[PDB]
Amino acid sequence: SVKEQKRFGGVLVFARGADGSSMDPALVTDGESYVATGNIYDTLVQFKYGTTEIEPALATSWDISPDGLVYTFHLRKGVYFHQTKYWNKKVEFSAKDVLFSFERQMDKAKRYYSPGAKSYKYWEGMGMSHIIKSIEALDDYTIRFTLNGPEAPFLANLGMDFLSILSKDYADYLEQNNKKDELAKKPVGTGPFKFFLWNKDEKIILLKNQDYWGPKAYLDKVVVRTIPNSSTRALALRTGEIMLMTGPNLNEVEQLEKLPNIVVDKSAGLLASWLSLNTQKKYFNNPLVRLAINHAINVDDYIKVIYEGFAQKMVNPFPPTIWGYNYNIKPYEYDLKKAKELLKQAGYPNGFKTTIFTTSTRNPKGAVFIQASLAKIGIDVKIEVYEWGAYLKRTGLGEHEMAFAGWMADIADPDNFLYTLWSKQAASAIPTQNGSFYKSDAFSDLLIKAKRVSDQKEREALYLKAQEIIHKDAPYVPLAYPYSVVPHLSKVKGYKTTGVSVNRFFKVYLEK
Repeated sequence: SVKEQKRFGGVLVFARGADGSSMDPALVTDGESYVATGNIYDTLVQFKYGTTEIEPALATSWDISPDGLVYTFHLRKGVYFHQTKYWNKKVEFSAKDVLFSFERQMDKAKRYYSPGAKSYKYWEGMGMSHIIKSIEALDDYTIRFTLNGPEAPFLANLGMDFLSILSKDYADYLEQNNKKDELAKKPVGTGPFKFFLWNKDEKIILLKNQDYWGPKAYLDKVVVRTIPNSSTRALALRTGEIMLMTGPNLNEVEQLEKLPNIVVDKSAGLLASWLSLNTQKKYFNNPLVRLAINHAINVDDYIKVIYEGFAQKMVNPFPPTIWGYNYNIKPYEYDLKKAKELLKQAGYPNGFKTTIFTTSTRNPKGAVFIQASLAKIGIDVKIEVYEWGAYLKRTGLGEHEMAFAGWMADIADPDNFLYTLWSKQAASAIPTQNGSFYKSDAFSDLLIKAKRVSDQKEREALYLKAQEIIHKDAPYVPLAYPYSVVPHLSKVKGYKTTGVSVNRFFKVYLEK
């Protein structure tokens, strides 16, 4: 089409607050890392851009047995892995690449990487080795999974970044050359962009993959810049040095949208932000302490200060844009007298000392707010600040007492929040994504039941009850569902703040 034709061509400069931590998405868990990897790699199934709807990707079709136990994927033929300066061989994707990508996580003998700090964090956290009984290549274009029990989220799981398809040929080549760590530095995928360069804490350059199997990307190039100061990042938008950015300072949004040629996209979001309380440590292992802390933080005021109103008060662990949200639970009320009383009841009538971890790129106001709110009940909070990679590492290891935490949905399913972040299974993995180390059998057993039936109303009933239990136990302080707020130049079209995996750039174009 002629109007379609006019979409093609150009360079997009995207800016964000913290660099990625790997080019192997199975080794990391964070959105910043997935900005690059989500454009480089495909999965068996994918999410239609702007949505939470499953559509075909490296599998063209699939069949699922009616007991939920067997999933057979028919693989797309004639898909090739990228060619770059570091990988020049042209190799067709096949079933062995699925086996490599999954089996390396499932079987410790096939881990690939040397013993060391690298960990398959999502795989471990989610208990994927409990879920999957076997994976078989029935021929070079057919993969069959057999499960130990029905798993309602499994199909959507297969669209997640950690289950990206890497190249076995490339991995074998690096192994022969004693360069296995390069699998996570110089990546090879099938997606609509290919890797060109990664300068740590500065920029990543992606180029269009002209051989992509799907609808070709519009853009020729994407520069993913790291500009840690959010005011500096907005100034770079205002000068046109960058074109699209995440993470604005929310007190600058009103100024930006007034300006020539700037649009600020806003939608409700699939995000949650909270305070982790390390329930295995002193003080925070006492529910009454937890509750006191919950009643001592005025979340309505926090939303005004920190978010300038661009958020909704958090009640349940996941946002109301996902089905199964319990609208019957009442948030805990701001009530200083009650908070102080709770602390007296717990045996801490003169409070205590503790520490909160925060990141360097968050607004510094947030930690200061929590410190000020908790000093009102005699809790003396020391603030420790870490850059993002360090923060992810130290909180993954349980170093914190309190820490800010956040999650963007990977899939539109309560399991992706409640089980991945709050289950016993998730707490058992080290490093962990269950930053509160919340261990409740009653809560976790309901989540397990809710995997084993597929009907949505049946699962909803179980998830409603689960939300009651975690509310009662208060292993955290819920803060906000932040709105997704993305300033960009008016000429940048096609980006969507809605759905999951939002930082895929294949549909973005520059208006001409």
